[PDB]
Amino acid sequence: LEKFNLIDEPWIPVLKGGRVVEVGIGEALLRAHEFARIETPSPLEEAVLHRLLLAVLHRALSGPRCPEDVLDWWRKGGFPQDPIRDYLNRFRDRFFLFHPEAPFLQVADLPEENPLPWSKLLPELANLPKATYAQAARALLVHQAFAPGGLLRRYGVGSAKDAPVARPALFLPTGQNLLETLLLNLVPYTPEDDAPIWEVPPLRLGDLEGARTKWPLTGRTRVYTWPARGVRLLDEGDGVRFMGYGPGVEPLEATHRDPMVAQRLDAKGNLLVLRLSEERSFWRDFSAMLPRQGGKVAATLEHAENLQGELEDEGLEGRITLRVLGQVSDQAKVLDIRREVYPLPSGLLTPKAEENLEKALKMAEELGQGLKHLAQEVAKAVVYLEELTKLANSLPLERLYWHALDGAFPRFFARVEEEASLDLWREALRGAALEAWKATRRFLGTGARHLKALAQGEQEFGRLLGEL
Repeated sequence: LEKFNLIDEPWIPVLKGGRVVEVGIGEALLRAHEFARIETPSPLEEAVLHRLLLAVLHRALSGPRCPEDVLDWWRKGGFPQDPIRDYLNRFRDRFFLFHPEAPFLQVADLPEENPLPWSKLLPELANLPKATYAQAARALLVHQAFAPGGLLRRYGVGSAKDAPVARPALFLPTGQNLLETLLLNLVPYTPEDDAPIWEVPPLRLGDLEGARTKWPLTGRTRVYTWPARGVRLLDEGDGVRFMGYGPGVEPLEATHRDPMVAQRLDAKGNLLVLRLSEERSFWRDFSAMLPRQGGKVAATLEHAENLQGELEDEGLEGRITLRVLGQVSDQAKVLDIRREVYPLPSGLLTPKAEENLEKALKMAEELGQGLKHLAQEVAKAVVYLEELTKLANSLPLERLYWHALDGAFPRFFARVEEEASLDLWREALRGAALEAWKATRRFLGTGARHLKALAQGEQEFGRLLGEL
């Protein structure tokens, strides 16, 4: 009845001594330094597991109030243990996956009748097995953070809203062990006016039907642990197949921006979240998220960058990277789920580095626009408005330019501080363009009808390279 406490049971997959083991929240926190990282094939799982741990840390430590505190914990090789133990002991009865009164992130009195398969908790890209408790716990957490809005038609609610991070790309700086990673994401915090889901009374069906409960979407840990859907996992005895399901605390608009989320301006000066895109390389938005461009850097990245500087002034230099986690989405559809890894350059947020990044990205965009135009002129020379489309799209020119730069970007990015770095980039731009046009020649060189386009294109491509 009372079963499977997330503080003590193995459900969090972490890499330890080269193998994947599963731990509970207590061990993950108190012994963070022992694990290389949270290790899962799912980038959504990785994102939410860190956000849950961070929620717990922020509340248990009532901070960190200052970056200096994070540095201390870095130096000591661990978090304060007693505050964490005390907090976990106080809220332990709220961390049972199954519970007659307060099951974790669930609604105790959702009816068991006419349930949905637990598979609904999982992303559907573009019979039914029994989940273990650990897998149901993880699927629950993912669903509460990433469920896209859409049709619901249950308990008086026609359609549900987006869970809090359904859309944006999440910035997760990463260190050499789980302790470092948590520290790199522990942005200075004060507890006032915030509370995670387990610090407030359990939700009941009567509060959720017709969407009666509406909360402003604010408060760091309230947002990290947002109850986006009503869920009640049903215990088969040693696993889960089905769940009660309904709304949904309604998100009300607020000024709060999630620490892992970055923003940019659109052409009209509206602020939009950075978002993973189906075909557009993500790093292409890295200069637009900068304030100098009207954008906003993710707080985790601002904090990690600052921490990285302070560790440098102490000779405590460590190996720090940037993971980007999120969904590629389209309304109620989840097209894809992605994990991206980038270096996290030491001086990234200085004026010179920012200046270099701005230029590097601008060159790459101008050339890519020249290439796109070239591809359009080739297609037209060859050839109904449907015919052109397939043709230009089928040409390997733009795809290969950008694909080549995806490989070149990390090398440049790691050196964004150095003046020399633009030159490396220009070299990479040249090779990317040359490599991509070579491949288009190869394509154009096989048909007699392709030859006019080819002669014209080679000349235009010559123009483009010159200006570089």
